[PDB]
Formats: sequence, C-alpha cells, structure tokens
Amino acid sequence: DIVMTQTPLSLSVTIGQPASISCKSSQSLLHSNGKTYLNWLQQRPGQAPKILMYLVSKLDPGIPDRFSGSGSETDFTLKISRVEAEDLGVYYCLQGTYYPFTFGSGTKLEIKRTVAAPSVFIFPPSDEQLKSGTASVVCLLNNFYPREAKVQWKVDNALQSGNSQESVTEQDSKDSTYSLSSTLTLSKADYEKHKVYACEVTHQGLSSPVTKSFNRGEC
Amino acid sequence: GDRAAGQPAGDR
Amino acid sequence: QLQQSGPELVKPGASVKISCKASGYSFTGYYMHWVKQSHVKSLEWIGRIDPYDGATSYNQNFKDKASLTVDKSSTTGFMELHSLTSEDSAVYYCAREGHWDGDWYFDVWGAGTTVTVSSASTKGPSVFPLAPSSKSTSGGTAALGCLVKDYFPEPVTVSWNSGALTSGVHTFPAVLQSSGLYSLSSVVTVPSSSLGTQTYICNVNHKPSNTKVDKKVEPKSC
Repeated sequence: DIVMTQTPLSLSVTIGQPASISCKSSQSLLHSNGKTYLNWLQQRPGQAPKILMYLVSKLDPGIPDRFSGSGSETDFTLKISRVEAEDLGVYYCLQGTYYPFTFGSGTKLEIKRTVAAPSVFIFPPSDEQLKSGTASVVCLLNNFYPREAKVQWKVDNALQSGNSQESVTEQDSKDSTYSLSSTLTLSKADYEKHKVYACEVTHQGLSSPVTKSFNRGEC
Repeated sequence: GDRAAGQPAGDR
Repeated sequence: QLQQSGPELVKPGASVKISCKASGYSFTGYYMHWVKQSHVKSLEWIGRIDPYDGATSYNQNFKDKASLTVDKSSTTGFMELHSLTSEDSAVYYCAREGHWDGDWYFDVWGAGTTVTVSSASTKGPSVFPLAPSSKSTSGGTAALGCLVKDYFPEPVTVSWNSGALTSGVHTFPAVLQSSGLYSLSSVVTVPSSSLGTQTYICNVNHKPSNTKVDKKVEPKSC
C-alpha cells in the first residue's frame, strides 16, 4: 500500500501566525480519471477525526477559509492562515487513489500562547479512603503555559521519590493552557507516621518555587 | 445518487 | 448522525460485535467505513459495506479478522472481530462517505468504540472526594474534584451534576499504577463563596463493569 510521510511530527504555532504541514506519498496519487484523492483530517483530543479538505484543495463547507491545501501528485501541503486556539489536535493525510486507504503518521499541533503561571492546590486524603488503608495526596496545577513543569513532594521537609505519579491534561481548546495533577500514594501506616505534607512547584512563569502545605489533623 | 459511490481506494 | 456501542472488554481468543446506529440520512445511499486507531499515530482503514445490498469490501489485513454486516430494518451497521489478540486493542470508528460538490469524503464520524483485549477481568472503580479547603483556594476561587481509583479497563466516564457543570472542568488522562489498575482525577474551579449554596456531585460511569457512582463533594475544615 501507499506509504504517507508527514513532516514535521510535532509543531508549535502562535495564535494568529501561519502554519504549514507536509505530506509525501510513495507513488503519484493521480488517478486514471485525473483526480488526486488526498484528504486532510483533524482530530481534536477526545473527539473523532474530521475531514478538513478533500481533493487537495476543496474545503468542507463547515471549515473556515483560513485552512488551505496545495499539493502536486506526490507532495502535499496543508496551510493555516492564522492559527486559532480551536485548531489544536493531530492532523492526518489520507490518500484515496489506490486501494486500500492509508493514513499518515500524524502531526501534533500545539497552540503557542503567552506564559501563564499555574494555580497550585492541594487536597488532603479523604477519610473514606483512610478507612480502606491507603492515602492519596493530590497536588493540582491549573491553567498554566507552557506545559513544562516540575513538581516535587516533601514530607516533613524530606524530599520524596518513587511514590508519586503525575498526569497532564491535553491543551485547552479555549485558553490553550494545561493542567497537571500529582498524586502521592501511601499506606495508612506510612501516612500516619508524619505530619507535614507539601508539594513544591517550579514553572517558567514563576520566579521562585511555590509551596502548598498542610498538617495532618487540621481537618 | 441513489446507489452509493466513493473514492477509488474503497474498492479494488 | 452516527452512534456507536459502548466500550468492550474481551478475553484473548474471544469475539466482539460493535454496532453503528445511523440516523438522519438515506442509509442505503452512502458507504459506511470502519477505521482502527491503535494509538495516536496509528490510523488504519478496515473496510466498507454498501447498505443497499450488503456488498462488503475489506482491507487485506482484516480479511480473517473483521466481517461487516448490515441491518436495513434498524439502519444499523455491525462489525464483528474474530479471534482477538493483544494487537487488536484499539478504538474503532465508523464513518459515512458523504457527497458534496460532486466529490466523496468522510463527512460524518462515529464517536468511537474502545476495545480492550485482556485476560484480566473488569474491576469497578473507587470514587473518593477531593474536598475543597483553605489549602485549595486561590484568589476567591476554590478547587474540588473526585479521585477515581483502581478500575480496569479504560475508559471511565466522569461528569459533574449530570452534565450541567462543564465550565472549568478538567478530567485528567488516567495513569497506570503498579497494580496494573488505572486511576484518574476530575477537577473543577468554582467560586469559594458558592461552596455553601451550590452542590457539586461527580458522576462516575464505568461501563465495562456496569458501575455508576455519584459522589457529593462537600467542603472540609482543613
């Protein structure tokens, strides 16, 4: 089958600035009837794919005019005039000339916005979970950019390692920011051994590390 | 188009 | 215009049947294709079926794996997968090849069906409240949420107030724990003054285990 190669693999564009995605096919996608069946798809996180363009340059009526497509028989380019926040997600090219259909590798598009400092929250473990025998302490970073952030746990001013997990959201379709949760999991025995639990947050938008802390028993 | 049609990659 | 079936947990070697309910258009007038998504970069075409007479065209990779049938009475298309292996765990979409400007393309896509192939059995999640407090306040805004822990497989559906609370909601991608069970959290930022008047309930629905849980998240003194 035809092999589609998409360059670049990831792309980061500022709002209002142009973007460009490339797609190359192993064979000429021109068909006997003279039509070049190339399709561009966009898949926002948590949604199904949606076709942006068909036959290289024809836009779907629901797609705005800032999307454009220009390509020859073997090389193709998808252009965005002014990138907006809703244009995030992964873009795939799809050939429809030769059986069977084949997709490209995909190009992740990140929306570049101004630096935003995270809001730091901390949640002591619930009493219902403490009755089960485990204790999860959550540290929350909300609405920051860029996504590069560092979280470190301190139990009684002692740096921890090997007992926490963290997860970052996808980029927001509206404000183009990220959120991050960090869960520190311990046993009921290990949790009651200490009193001071804190998470230290370092981010590009912060001058000094921010520390949210609590004492076991404040509740 | 009562009968379905599509891009040539669907059928051989 | 396209509705798919729920997520499925299948043991290795067994079979699975997922459906694609169509509505709002001439069912027999457009091909219905199926697509496999193994991960973020893997997108593969399975095959198509003509709803008028049942003519099916398959990809050579899915000859012995997939079989497409149709039901004109219910205007529903089905895909059955036989002898599943680990590499069959993916998300499966159904799509319509529509017509516009004298050209054909996929203009309607289903939401997708998550299929997990594993010998492990399903496990219901445990929901714990992330109660707001002084430690979760920032500039008159408060944070609260729900911790969904120890479930298998993916996905779990989290909503707030039966879907009425959506603004400011962040549901995190699940993490794999050392026990092999998934865990995630859903959080929302609300006005701290509205903690006494408003009621915040997270709705956790884990379809592979048929587990529906509602948790009221109330403030705490901390």
